[PDB]
Amino acid sequence: LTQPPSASGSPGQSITISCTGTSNNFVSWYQQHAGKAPKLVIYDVNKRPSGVPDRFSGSKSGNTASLTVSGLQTDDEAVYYCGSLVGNWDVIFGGGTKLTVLGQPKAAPSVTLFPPSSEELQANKATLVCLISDFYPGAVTVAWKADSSPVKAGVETTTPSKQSNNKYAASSYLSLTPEQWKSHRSYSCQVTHEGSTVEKTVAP
Amino acid sequence: PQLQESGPTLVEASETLSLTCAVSGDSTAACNSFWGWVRQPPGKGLEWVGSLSHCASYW
Amino acid sequence: IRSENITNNAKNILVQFNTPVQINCTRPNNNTRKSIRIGPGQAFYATG
Ligand SMILES: *[C@@H]1O[C@H](CO)[C@@H](O[C@@H]2O[C@H](CO)[C@@H](O[C@@H]3O[C@H](CO[C@H]4O[C@H](CO)[C@@H](O)[C@H](O[C@H]5O[C@H](CO)[C@@H](O)[C@H](O)[C@@H]5O)[C@@H]4O)[C@@H](O)[C@H](O[C@H]4O[C@H](CO)[C@@H](O)[C@H](O)[C@@H]4O[C@H]4O[C@H](CO)[C@@H](O)[C@H](O)[C@@H]4O[C@H]4O[C@H](CO)[C@@H](O)[C@H](O)[C@@H]4O)[C@@H]3O)[C@H](O)[C@H]2NC(C)=O)[C@H](O)[C@H]1NC(C)=O
Ligand SMILES: *[C@@H]1O[C@H](CO)[C@@H](O[C@@H]2O[C@H](CO)[C@@H](O[C@@H]3O[C@H](CO[C@H]4O[C@H](CO[C@H]5O[C@H](CO)[C@@H](O)[C@H](O)[C@@H]5O)[C@@H](O)[C@H](O[C@H]5O[C@H](CO)[C@@H](O)[C@H](O)[C@@H]5O)[C@@H]4O)[C@@H](O)[C@H](O[C@H]4O[C@H](CO)[C@@H](O)[C@H](O)[C@@H]4O[C@H]4O[C@H](CO)[C@@H](O)[C@H](O)[C@@H]4O)[C@@H]3O)[C@H](O)[C@H]2NC(C)=O)[C@H](O)[C@H]1NC(C)=O
Repeated sequence: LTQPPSASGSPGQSITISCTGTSNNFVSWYQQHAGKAPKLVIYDVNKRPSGVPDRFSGSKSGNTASLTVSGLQTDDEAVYYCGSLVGNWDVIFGGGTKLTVLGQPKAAPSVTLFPPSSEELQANKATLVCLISDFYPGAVTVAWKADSSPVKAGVETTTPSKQSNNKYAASSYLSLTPEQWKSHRSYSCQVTHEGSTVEKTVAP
Repeated sequence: PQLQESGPTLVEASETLSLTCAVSGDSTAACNSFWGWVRQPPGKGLEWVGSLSHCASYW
Repeated sequence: IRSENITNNAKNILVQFNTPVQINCTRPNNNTRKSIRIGPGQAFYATG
């Protein structure tokens, strides 16, 4: 199931998150607070469970399923997963949608790229780290390139985390061989935030 | 209704991981629901493991 | 083939088989017994 990576809204506004790949009505959505267990906020599409506010509503149109949260509040900040029965008895889950009700204001990310050190190359290892921080929303994709052609190997990216200033931050780790590092002069790191991208490049 | 997980938090590779759930407030005999597991790798999505039920049919 | 009066259509015709025919009859409803109490001493079994 395909769930949007991120979602944002101000308190009182209404957010509608979608899900696709559901041919049946068994669609259900879950809410998981960070450092806690997931909780089912909806089941059998629109139907609500016990102790769940009316503002949560499930909907499915065609092959697309949708959840709607109106009247946003602090406690609505979490990761939202969707799931449904498929075929005979197997069940699958989406990637989940991260909805944040954190405080203002929006901001462009900040990238600082560090090439491998002299002591690191001695271990016959080469690692480049992109440091991205101070961005809103808290979901950002990172891409790597060598000279021109993109680099699809050695990419380790982790989920961003909120800072003391309430701005999110993330770091991507690229581990390769020293041979391809010295051969290729420049290594580019592309960081995509809300359509607009921020790039950095380093050469020995 | 409370579900309490128990077992080794640290297991070595290639070995056998064993976990046991202790239910409280409900019977496993009940045919109203299935019982199983769902694991969530660190900073990742929810993946279905499996479930079973002794409440059977004629075959 | 057995019949009381054969040419007579008013009489039933009894047939005896050679090989037995496998037949399955099941109750594809898994039920429970209420065992309600209409006492003193009596208990009726309702279909749950
Ligand atoms: C139709 O719907 C029915 C429900 O409405 C449903 O009935 C349920 O069926 C399951 C599956 O059998 C039952 O679970 C069993 O529970 C047994 C203990 O039951 C007692 O305790 C329960 C808890 O309090 C009570 O609920 C239960 O009451 C029931 O029975 C009353 C009459 O006795 C009746 O009045 C009630 O209304 C109610 O119906 C009762 O008081 C438990 O012992 C049993 O485990 C064995 O059986 C399983 C198969 O049935 C096996 O899969 C399982 O592995 C166990 O077998 C092993 O253990 C046995 C001894 O415990 C040995 O004899 C076996 O040989 C075997 O041992 C070998 O294997 C082991 C490994 O597996 C090994 O370690 C050993 O060394 C050895 O090698 C079972 O879990 C449930 O209680 C039923 N009732 C309800 C309400 O759910 C029914 O299934 C549906 N379908 C059909 C077709 O009817
Ligand atoms: C078990 O089941 C079986 C069947 O499942 C039962 O069998 C049934 O038995 C009864 C007997 O109780 C039969 O009825 C009797 O039929 C005879 C014979 O009738 C046939 O032949 C007649 C003559 O045929 C010859 O002649 C012509 C002309 O030359 C030739 O072309 C032929 O080839 C022959 O050579 C013919 O006249 C009949 O036709 C008439 O009747 C039929 C049937 O109703 C009609 O369709 C026709 O259109 C036509 O009208 C027939 O082809 C009859 O003779 C019997 O009549 C006696 O009984 C009557 C009461 O039912 C009574 O009113 C009559 O007067 C007559 O009684 C006379 O005879 C007695 C004996 O001699 C005398 O005592 C009496 O005083 C009087 O003189 C009778 O109708 C059934 O046909 C037969 N079922 C079938 C399908 O055929 C059996 O009973 C069961 N048993 C048990 C224990 O359960």
